[PDB]
Amino acid sequence: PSKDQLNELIQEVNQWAITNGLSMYPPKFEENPSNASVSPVTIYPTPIPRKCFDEAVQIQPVFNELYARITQDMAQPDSYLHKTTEALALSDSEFTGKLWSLYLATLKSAQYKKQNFRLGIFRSDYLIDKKKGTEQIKQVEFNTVSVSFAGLSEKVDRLHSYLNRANKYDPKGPIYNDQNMVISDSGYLLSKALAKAVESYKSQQSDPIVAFIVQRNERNVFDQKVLELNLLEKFGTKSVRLTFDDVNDKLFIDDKTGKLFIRDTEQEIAVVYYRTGYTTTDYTSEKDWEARLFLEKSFAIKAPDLLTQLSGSKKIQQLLTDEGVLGKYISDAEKKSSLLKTFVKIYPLDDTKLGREGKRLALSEPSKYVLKPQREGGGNNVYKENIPNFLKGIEERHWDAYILMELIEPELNENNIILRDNKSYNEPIISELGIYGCVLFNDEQVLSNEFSGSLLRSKFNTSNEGGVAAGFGCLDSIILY
Amino acid sequence: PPSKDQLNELIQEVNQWAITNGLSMYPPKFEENPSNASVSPVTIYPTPIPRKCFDEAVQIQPVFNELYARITQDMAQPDSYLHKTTEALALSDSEFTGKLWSLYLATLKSAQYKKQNFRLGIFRSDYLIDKKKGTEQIKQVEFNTVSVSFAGLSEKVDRLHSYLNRANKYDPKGPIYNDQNMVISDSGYLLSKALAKAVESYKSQQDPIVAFIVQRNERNVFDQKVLELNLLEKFGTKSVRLTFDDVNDKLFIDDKTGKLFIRDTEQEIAVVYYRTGYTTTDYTSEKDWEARLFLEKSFAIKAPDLLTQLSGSKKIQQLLTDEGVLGKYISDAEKKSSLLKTFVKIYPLDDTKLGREGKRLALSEPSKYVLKPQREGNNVYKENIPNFLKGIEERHWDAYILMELIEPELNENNIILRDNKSYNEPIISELGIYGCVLFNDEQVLSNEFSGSLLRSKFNTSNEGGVAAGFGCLDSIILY
Ligand SMILES: Nc1ncnc2c1ncn2[C@@H]1O[C@H](COP(=O)(O)OP(=O)(O)NP(=O)(O)O)[C@@H](O)[C@H]1O
Ligand SMILES: Nc1ncnc2c1ncn2[C@@H]1O[C@H](COP(=O)(O)OP(=O)(O)NP(=O)(O)O)[C@@H](O)[C@H]1O
Ligand SMILES: N[C@@H](CCC(=O)N[C@@H](CS)C(=O)O)C(=O)O
Ligand SMILES: N[C@@H](CCC(=O)N[C@@H](CS)C(=O)O)C(=O)O
Ligand SMILES: [Mg+2]
Ligand SMILES: [Mg+2]
Ligand SMILES: [Mg+2]
Ligand SMILES: [Mg+2]
Repeated sequence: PSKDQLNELIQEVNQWAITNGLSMYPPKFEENPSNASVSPVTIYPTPIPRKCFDEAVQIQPVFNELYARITQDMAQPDSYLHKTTEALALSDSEFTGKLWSLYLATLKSAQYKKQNFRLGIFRSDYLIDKKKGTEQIKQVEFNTVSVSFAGLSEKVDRLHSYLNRANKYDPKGPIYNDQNMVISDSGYLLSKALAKAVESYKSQQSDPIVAFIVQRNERNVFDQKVLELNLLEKFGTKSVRLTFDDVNDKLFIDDKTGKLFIRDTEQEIAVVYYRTGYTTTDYTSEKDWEARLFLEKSFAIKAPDLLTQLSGSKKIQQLLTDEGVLGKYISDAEKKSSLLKTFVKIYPLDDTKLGREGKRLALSEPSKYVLKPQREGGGNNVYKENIPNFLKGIEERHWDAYILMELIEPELNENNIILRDNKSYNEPIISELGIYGCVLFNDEQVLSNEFSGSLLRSKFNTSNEGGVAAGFGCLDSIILY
Repeated sequence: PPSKDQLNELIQEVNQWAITNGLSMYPPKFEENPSNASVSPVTIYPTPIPRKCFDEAVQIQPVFNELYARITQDMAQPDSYLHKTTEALALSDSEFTGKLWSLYLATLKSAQYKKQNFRLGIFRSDYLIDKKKGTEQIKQVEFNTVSVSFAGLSEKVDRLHSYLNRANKYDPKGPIYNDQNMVISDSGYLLSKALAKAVESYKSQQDPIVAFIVQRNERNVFDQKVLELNLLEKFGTKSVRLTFDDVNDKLFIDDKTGKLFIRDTEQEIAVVYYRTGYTTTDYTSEKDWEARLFLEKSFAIKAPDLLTQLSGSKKIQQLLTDEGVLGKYISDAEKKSSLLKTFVKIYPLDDTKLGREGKRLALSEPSKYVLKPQREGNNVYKENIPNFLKGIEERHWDAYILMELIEPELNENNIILRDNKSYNEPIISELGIYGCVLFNDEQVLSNEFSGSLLRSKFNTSNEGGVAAGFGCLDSIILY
């Protein structure tokens, strides 16, 4: 775009975004939460092959079923996966081990029937791998807890649709075919899933609510608000926002039924939906771990419960790459095949046959991999030629704290513009396709399993006047081709 | 009354719902970073308004629309009292009215194309609920004929309060209000529908757009955006935002047809909708006055055009209080009576008989009035009136009107929220009713009620300062 065209387009974006709540709190918003900023976004949609997008959408229920079955297997105290997971958890005592200890505590006898239905609100993330001309969605990871952006996704998609249909991209007319402009309904669909869990809770017995368990001073609250509003306006269901402090201070469990209530209001909580509790810093003291256990012991349906959260571990992602292991959870030949083609090679770094080969590859051909820690979210992946130096810096026995993953090689989009805090950036971006999926299941049955929308997160990483390794992520949208 | 904790939670509920829904405004100096905005100043709860009063205000709007459409049509005629009255006002206020009048005269010159005679009045009638000796009656503060605000944010504050009620935020145990009594304005949609109607009239005379003429660095952009989005999503009509600089730099008129176009895009403008040009500071140089004349001479339908804007003067408001004058525009006895019931006494301060009566009253019983400058925060109230008048030459008192003071009851049970701070102060609430009327030199083609608004404000001397206070958007609970 010209200089003047870009500036007018930027103000069109800020204006539409603010009018529609496509927003996020800035750092230190605590000082004045009556103000918010436009969420970081691209100005144009990013091209994604229609074949790739359709494949991602179609396989989501298969992934939902797979992770539900894995969770169910983990839920059997006498199973091999239960032992396997305990072993992995004990290796990460500061986080995974604490989650595991809470889970063991839920196995103790209760005076009431326990809640066995759980809701998995998931997101499968992909990079479109391009090797020797073959284009194939490849899974980066599978998210099983507190997945973000279902609400803002709907809004960035509608922002770009608007700019196209309202002749803002070009005053003479649309520059895109609206039939190729993806418009996610992920906000509505996640709310529908939460309502489904409420339906399940009621069927086991009243105007129960959904308790949103949130991070203290959460900056991404407007993304979450879309779900709170949809639950009320579309599903007539109320909700509350509770931090771990609020859980400890305001909730109680009825000893005879296990039902969860807000003390001074008598509101009954049907579903505990987590938007916090996925990284060590989310638990600021032993009291927060106690709060999580309290919620997990109650009769409310958790979204997700402890085991479902634990099923999304990098170790399990690695394990599933073995066709024999996969087949213990998905026996359908075609589903199994469909799943395997979205996987790249992933190796453990332990003393097993596979682990020894991973160690050999990590040192001999590091350029082809990314070393990823089993404890998630720390932003500590180690790439390519940097791998040997990192590994040599720690005892070989501790290499098991990581997995070695084949590097996915997507094409970069060189024709988009990123907007953040009224500043634009013309840099090449990598785009990660997210597909939401929600599955309601218990110890053995699966009651609802659906595709729940899409997301496209893009980011750039460059060294320029903005700094070395400058760059950040933003919400993008999809134009199919 | 909310406890500290309950109020603090309710305040965050409001901030969160407001930001998520665009119930927002730019703060001062937002120009430094327009990617950031604040929650609009709003009340936490709705304010009680008698159902009878609300219904009366809604039902009378089309009558006021017709009245001002007729006044505007009369003003076009050289021999009418109004035409003449306006001329005098153009001398008294040559810096503003005088300049608008001169532009109007300039539009009377011949053109080589057929001129556009349809105009769209997007009005708002504002009321205070007078309470004198147990007599409850809506009384008109003023009638606004140009660039009326808040139709978009009105919808949102009404929906904010409805949500707080239905989502058990006002009370965790259930709703505290009957939803049947909670007014939910559709003024954003209805103003957009009126603009679409003007577009329809423009097309009937031949994919044109609506040009929003806006103030440079407008802080109330989100209120306007509601209309832009509705025009597109509900009426498939595009629009652009243009300051007077943009009008001068980017638009041209086809000499043969008078049609208005954006130069390099070829977009055709069907309607010129003003959200600026109502006060002297909106015209920063002669170039802005020229930009206004350029738009007015074009074939686009103006909302409002020059004469329609001029019809909403305080002088005309004063003249209409005489039944004989009103009767020149409204012949229906019942419509006439309904209008008169909403008027308080209003006097000139010139040397006409009524004016000399006004002067007597202003000095003998000032406590019953408010002195208002004819040019549109300069009102002078009650006992402060004599001192103010004594300070200016009597011959210039004609620059004001003397209006009976409306005395509403204050709502002492609401909380005002702005920039995260709450204020628990009594407020006065002014009911606004929007109305849109499409008309030409003689016919009135569409005339509708277009929604509601409730603006509240407080004024106190306390820890926040002397005469501290500001206005905010409120909502209505009927009873
Ligand atoms: N195999 C891969 N090939 C190429 N890039 C990758 C690969 N794996 C991860 N990445 C990049 O690294 C980012 C973070 O890796 P990811 O597995 O999502 O991390 P995390 O530790 O799980 N944290 P979080 O996303 O916050 O839960 C991704 O979004 C990608 O940009
Ligand atoms: N007759 C009255 N009785 C009581 N209060 C009044 C009266 N007239 C005006 N006011 C108050 O004064 C405010 C401003 O007066 P108003 O006539 O609305 O102003 P203005 O000069 O037309 N400008 P604007 O509203 O910015 O276009 C009103 O909203 C009222 O609060
Ligand atoms: N707590 C935040 C952020 C949660 C988060 O980090 N989610 C990651 C991991 S699942 C995502 O990629 O969505 C929220 O609720 O939006
Ligand atoms: N320029 C601003 C403000 C216009 C304005 O001041 N409107 C007054 C006078 S009509 C109102 O009371 O609505 C906007 O367009 O929102
Ligand atoms: Mg990730
Ligand atoms: Mg992760
Ligand atoms: Mg006013
Ligand atoms: Mg006025």
